[PDB]
Amino acid sequence: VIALVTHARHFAGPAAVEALTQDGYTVVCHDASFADAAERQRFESENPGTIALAEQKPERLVDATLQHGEAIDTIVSNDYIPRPMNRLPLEGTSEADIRQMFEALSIFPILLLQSAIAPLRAAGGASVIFITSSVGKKPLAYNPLYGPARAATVALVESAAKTLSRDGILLYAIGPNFFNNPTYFPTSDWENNPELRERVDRDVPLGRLGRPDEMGALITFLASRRAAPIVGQFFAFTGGYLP
Amino acid sequence: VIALVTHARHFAGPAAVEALTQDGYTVVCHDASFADAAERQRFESENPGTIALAEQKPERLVDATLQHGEAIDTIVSNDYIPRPMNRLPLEGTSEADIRQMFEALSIFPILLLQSAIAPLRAAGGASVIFITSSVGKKPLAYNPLYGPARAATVALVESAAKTLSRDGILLYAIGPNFFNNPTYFPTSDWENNPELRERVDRDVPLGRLGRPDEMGALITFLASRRAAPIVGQFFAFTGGYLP
Amino acid sequence: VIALVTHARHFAGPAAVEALTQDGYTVVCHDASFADAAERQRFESENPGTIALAEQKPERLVDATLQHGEAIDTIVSNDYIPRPMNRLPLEGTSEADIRQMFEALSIFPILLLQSAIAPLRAAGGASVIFITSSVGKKPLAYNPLYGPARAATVALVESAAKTLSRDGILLYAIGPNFFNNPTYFPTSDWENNPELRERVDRDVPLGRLGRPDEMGALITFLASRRAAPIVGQFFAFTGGYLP
Amino acid sequence: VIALVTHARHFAGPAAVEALTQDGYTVVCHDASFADAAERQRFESENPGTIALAEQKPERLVDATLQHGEAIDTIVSNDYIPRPMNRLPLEGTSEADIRQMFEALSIFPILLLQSAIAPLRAAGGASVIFITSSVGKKPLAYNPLYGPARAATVALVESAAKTLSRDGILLYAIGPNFFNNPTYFPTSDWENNPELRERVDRDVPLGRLGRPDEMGALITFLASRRAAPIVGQFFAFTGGYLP
Repeated sequence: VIALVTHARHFAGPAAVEALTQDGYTVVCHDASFADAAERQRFESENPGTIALAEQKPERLVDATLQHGEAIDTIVSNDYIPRPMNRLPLEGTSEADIRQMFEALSIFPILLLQSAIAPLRAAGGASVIFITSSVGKKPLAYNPLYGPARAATVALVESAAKTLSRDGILLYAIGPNFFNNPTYFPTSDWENNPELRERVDRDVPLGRLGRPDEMGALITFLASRRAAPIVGQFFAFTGGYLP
Repeated sequence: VIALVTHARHFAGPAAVEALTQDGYTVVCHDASFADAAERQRFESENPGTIALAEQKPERLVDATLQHGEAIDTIVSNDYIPRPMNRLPLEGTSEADIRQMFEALSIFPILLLQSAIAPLRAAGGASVIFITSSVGKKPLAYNPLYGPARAATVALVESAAKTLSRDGILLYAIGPNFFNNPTYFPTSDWENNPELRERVDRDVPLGRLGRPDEMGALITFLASRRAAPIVGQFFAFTGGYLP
Repeated sequence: VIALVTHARHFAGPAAVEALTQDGYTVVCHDASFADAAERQRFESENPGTIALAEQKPERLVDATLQHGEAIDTIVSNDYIPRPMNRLPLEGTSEADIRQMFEALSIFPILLLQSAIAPLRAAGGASVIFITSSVGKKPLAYNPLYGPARAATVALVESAAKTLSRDGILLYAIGPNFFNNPTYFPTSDWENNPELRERVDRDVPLGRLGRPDEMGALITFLASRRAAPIVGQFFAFTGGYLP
Repeated sequence: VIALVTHARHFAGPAAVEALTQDGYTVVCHDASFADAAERQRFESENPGTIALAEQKPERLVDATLQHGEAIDTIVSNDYIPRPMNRLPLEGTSEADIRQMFEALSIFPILLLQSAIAPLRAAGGASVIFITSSVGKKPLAYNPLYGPARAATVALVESAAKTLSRDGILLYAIGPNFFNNPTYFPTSDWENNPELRERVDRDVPLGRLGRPDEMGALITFLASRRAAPIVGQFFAFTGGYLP
């Protein structure tokens, strides 16, 4: 049983890879660094139960994946943009950086999903879980471009799920914030930045960063299809910060 | 491990009991019919793994439950209002029916939660899952009173969770619609009422009623606390009808 | 033209009275202190163009108002709970206080509304504006009971509108926060509570309390019915605190 | 006093121009057809109070506008995509159409707003009103690409408002549906399609299309800043179809 995880080495990738693999999935992984055959050898060696794709184009990941199996049971569209770009203000930010925000967080996932419809349907169903952000639903002052791009994809989940659910393709969006991940809240920031500790104690009801195994637990639960009726919505993964 | 499920013979009750019980929990159940000793014995015989309470007051359920264990891991506040009162319109509806709508769907839950804080926190934490309704978030023309009351309890979850999450008491709200359940969408209805089939074919992307085992999956997932960071929010259980 | 403003001396009452009267309305006023004749007389003297009602029952205010006019063009359902009950927590709060929150903020406006349908319909329409609060939409940790109750009335507006709009009865909800008003954010608190001033600086984009005349204009705007298509929704009045 | 209205011959452009010029504004207009001198002249002659811009680039409209006045009081970023493109499905749509949907609906308005900040600020403030769509907040099965695009711009307003409001730059988003306009619900459509008549009967509480003057009403109201505390919110304009 195979799953596809994108941007495997960033954001929610590690948490996704680990959970699925522990659940018995063979995890086909995509990552920009995989354009380097050495990095693929490294990744698969350090990550038993995985296959590192060389494919870099969003519309071609599904076909590259299918070379390793009859069907794709689950896709985790693990889209991101590197810190500190997530905090790009409006004033002063280049047109090229704005275009890039939409390319990485909006267009890439649309092309990936568009390409995955025919195969996933022919297979009888699958689950497509988009990792977005709390801002794809609720606005933050320092995220004036990152929000709109993340928002575009949560809408994509909500609208497309209206037709794809009838084909057994279950779409979901997860909206993290205050999530211990290498991109936005690495362990070292928490360990070395009291300011982040004070913000969490102040704004996160749970009182702590969310763990990657919890992220993975949610990933695996949705991948199970056991609660199919919650299809088509955005799930806050923020420790009570949202709503 | 004990869980408490209220109005056990209605709404999400059967699904809740079956799943928790199936997952190893000893499920202490509440229900108005249990004031009768014979009904309590019959229920326990028909549902191995359960203890039926005689107690009927919302504020006394937690203490009655603790006579059966040291602590409560999960509470399913399965609140409902007998059909067809869910569809009571504003015009011509008596004051009494208006207050019963709030008593059964808003006041009762607050009174249960309220009485539950001290004991749950002293035990180190737990989950409290309110079974509400999709109208607790998105209005329906035929639910102008049933919505206001369901909306009150979803609000209760969102606010109370900002503070209780810190004591390890995790609050959630599940909002069903088109969920095969004895109170609002019994099997007899799906089997004999063309109209329901038409509505589902027209407005539920999933194209069918949600199954009890799917509501049981969701309840038991949340019960595990494996995905704690999604605490304090409302989950639609409508097969895509919502958002 | 005649308008009905409830709890005229509190919350958004003064804003509404001043603005509807500046607009030419003969504003019929309800208030708990009007059971006292001398208060009714001091209020009409201080507020020209106002008629003070002795009536205290939600279901009777409309017929009482009709004694001064052939029709009600606008109803401003200014519901509130006496300060500081708005901040009552979940734990340790008495059942009586919980009942009173729902009585003031949810039952009373429903009884009023219900009583207004037939006559506002026979008149061929009107506007009904419920002043609720930001927690009618988004949770605040310190409003776990006042929140749920406002959430009920906001849902009442959204549901009831689906049918009433057809009769020309246009419902709306305004949910203020940090709105300069005699009750929750009085000029007295702003001048003597540096913490409030700091919290507004930090959390409110407009950087200040909304003025009473700003409220009045939103209300005078809605009453004019010149933009009827925005019927049935909640309007945040927080200077950007929401969403 | 000047107002800038984009894509003035489409969507909400006509309503805006008529309303703002009637309200005393010199309305500077942008439109793809104004690349042609003849169209600008015919447009100027038939719309007293308007100035047609030859400028076609989003980030240059503000400077072009400023050749006609000292400041810009209001900007109406009326973005649209021609019908039937709004209805493009996810499957089979070209990458070019996908990209064009975002360019017209999200990237053009971002470039605009971005360019307006410095001057709008130095002038002490202004209002910026974005016409988006109901799918900017709620999904429709037939708008899986138009929706995302629109949602990014509602997200832009809500996030950007958090910082711009302090500068007196007030952002709003209006989301129509069932609004009589030349692009999505033209009068000839209404008069000639009994099917649209019946849907509206069925799904619009108000029972009819919103009128061009009601769009102008709302726009004129926002533009006066009389109710500045409602800044940074999305306003449904659907006759009650939403929420």
